[PDB]
Amino acid sequence: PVKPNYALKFTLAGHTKAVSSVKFSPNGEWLASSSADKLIKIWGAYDGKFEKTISGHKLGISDVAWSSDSNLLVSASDDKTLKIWDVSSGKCLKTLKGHSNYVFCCNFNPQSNLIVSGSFDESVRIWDVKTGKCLKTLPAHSDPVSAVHFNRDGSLIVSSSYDGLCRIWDTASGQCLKTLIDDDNPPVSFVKFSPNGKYILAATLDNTLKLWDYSKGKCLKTYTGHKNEKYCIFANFSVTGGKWIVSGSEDNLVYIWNLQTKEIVQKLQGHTDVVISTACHPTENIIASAALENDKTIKLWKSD
Amino acid sequence: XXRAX
Repeated sequence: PVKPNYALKFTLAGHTKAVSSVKFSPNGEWLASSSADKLIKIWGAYDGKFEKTISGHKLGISDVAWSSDSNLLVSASDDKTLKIWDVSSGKCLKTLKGHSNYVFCCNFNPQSNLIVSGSFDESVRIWDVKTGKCLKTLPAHSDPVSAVHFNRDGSLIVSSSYDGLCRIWDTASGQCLKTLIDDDNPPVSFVKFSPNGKYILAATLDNTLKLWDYSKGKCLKTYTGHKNEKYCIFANFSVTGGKWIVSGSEDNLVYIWNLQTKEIVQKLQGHTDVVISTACHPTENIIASAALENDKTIKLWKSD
Repeated sequence: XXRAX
């Protein structure tokens, strides 16, 4: 697997505004999609076949996440709330009020038994699913928090923020373990826990992508070549046909580096506006991509 | 959406 061959297959249109995030179902049969038009749209993760449209938020949504069992979604919207939905209907289960500003990111733990959320009020909050009550609030950073992700077991959350900081928090404790200053305080647009859980993948607004051994505080691989310095663009770990890195870019293309050699390996052209978010289908080697206001569409790409 | 900027 030296080089992949992701060719465009379908083009998915339905969102009346810019698309904020697209995330793949655990079982892989579905593909959720958050937009700036206060809506969510469910699609067939293999054929396109637009199925459901979930509504309820008063303002637009910046992020959605799936539950391990593949039938609940939580949406981080700009009306200071998060909402938990079942996809087996479209009905809003519980609304998680608590935040003071825009809610930016959200994620489910592996056990799907609690929510972790970040917002513009510089605080991360942990929430229980059934009792839509904020289990605890962490004074995360002193700027809006970009991304927030649970590790593979569920005992660690990683948060990043605009104050150039990346924090590792134990969950059922709230105490912060480490923080990655290590440089020139560049705004961290995004961070994700790596698959096997021993690393984090951090994005900073200076057109770089770094993979950290946050344990040692070392950086191990550095992926550049794209444009990223205004929007907090999602990144992915494609681990089905060869081990790569996928991320959007402000030049309207999807950049893919070989995880092991910092090497650009393929760039996918198709979008008219910025590519804000991607996602790699679990089993099948398909990458989805969504763009902003002058594009507002989704694309599936199959290959390996 | 703040993400869509």
